[PDB]
Amino acid sequence: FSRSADAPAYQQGQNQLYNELNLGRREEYDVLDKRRGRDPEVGGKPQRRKNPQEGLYNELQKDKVAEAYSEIGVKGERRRGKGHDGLYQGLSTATKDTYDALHVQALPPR
Repeated sequence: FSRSADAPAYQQGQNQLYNELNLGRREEYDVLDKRRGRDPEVGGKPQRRKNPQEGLYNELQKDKVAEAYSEIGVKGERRRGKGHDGLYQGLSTATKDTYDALHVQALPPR
């Protein structure tokens, strides 16, 4: 009861006076939050992008390779025959009412 067990030391440990309460920060804490950013916290900046969007103006579009001009088939491409039409094919005239006389004679090879 003379030494030890009876040592409350009303003062010890940097100070310890029922006060302290650590007034260090109590406010200024993570104010910069890992710093590095100084940004409005993506509050609203969609205008920022990292991809092409020149769909209408793709590849310095400048009518260098037809820009929707008769490019919806271009006569297409097929090969199956069956057609024969376009240029003034037949012209008759040889018959009708005989102009320069296309009759009055017949001699079949056989």
